[PDB]
Amino acid sequence: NSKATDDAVGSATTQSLSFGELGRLLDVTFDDVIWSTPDGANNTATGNDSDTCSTELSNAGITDTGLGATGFTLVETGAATGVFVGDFQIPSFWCRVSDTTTTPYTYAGDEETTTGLDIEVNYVDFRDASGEIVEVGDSAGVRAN
Amino acid sequence: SFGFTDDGVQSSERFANQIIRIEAEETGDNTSTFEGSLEYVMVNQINIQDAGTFSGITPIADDPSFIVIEDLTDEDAPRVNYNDLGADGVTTPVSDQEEAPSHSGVVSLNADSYKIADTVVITVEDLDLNVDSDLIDIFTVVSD
Repeated sequence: NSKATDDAVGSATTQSLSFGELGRLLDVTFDDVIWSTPDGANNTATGNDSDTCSTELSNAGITDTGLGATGFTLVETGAATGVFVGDFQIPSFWCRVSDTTTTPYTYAGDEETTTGLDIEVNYVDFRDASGEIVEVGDSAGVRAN
Repeated sequence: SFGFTDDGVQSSERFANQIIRIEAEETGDNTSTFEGSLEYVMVNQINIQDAGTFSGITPIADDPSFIVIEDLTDEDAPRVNYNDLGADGVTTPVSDQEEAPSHSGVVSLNADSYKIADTVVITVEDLDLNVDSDLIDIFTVVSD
């Protein structure tokens, strides 16, 4: 909770540089916002009622509070294949990040459904075809019936 | 618990409460395939009155058996549930069901006319009367 690379695939060791944050390799977002667990010191907002977003999720039986809590890892398929695969399961509710400019993040006071929001993954290539830093991504839609 | 109440004619009046656990066996040393069997005994007017038939089932085994009080199809078909830890790390059960129908019995007589001291042969084609797959099933006449 004391580092800018929280709930993302990368390293706790990090530095602030021009291109962005050096310890970040991959992360997952709902509605272009980091999917993170409501933990730390800035999770005291209760929203409309007197219940904080963290206990608000717990009452719904949700354990997949963020990407770090699903046990998501990138695993190489072979010893020298060069292809990495991870997986996880879409939750019914999630807690939005109000402000990303503070460490730890500040979380909203009310849980929100994931239905009708896009899901995205972002990968940062430290070395592209020329040996320069670039970020690439993919998107998809969460639906309901 | 097993039995019926009143006539036992209405479905709401027949009951059977039981749980069955399958202790399946690994096929090989490093084969993750686990093998088991099920079998059920459909109740008839004779065995329903005897406590022997209900105590005869094996509730915990590699090859359990269970009692069927009536036709079980559609939503009531017997189903086996297996709680599972998936490759995505979330616990998601897997299940299968199979219907256990009942059969309409027919009874026939081999000839249309007999004469004195002729052999008369009676056959009953009811699949529900088979209660064991290993043994020949026999029904006998009452002298009381």
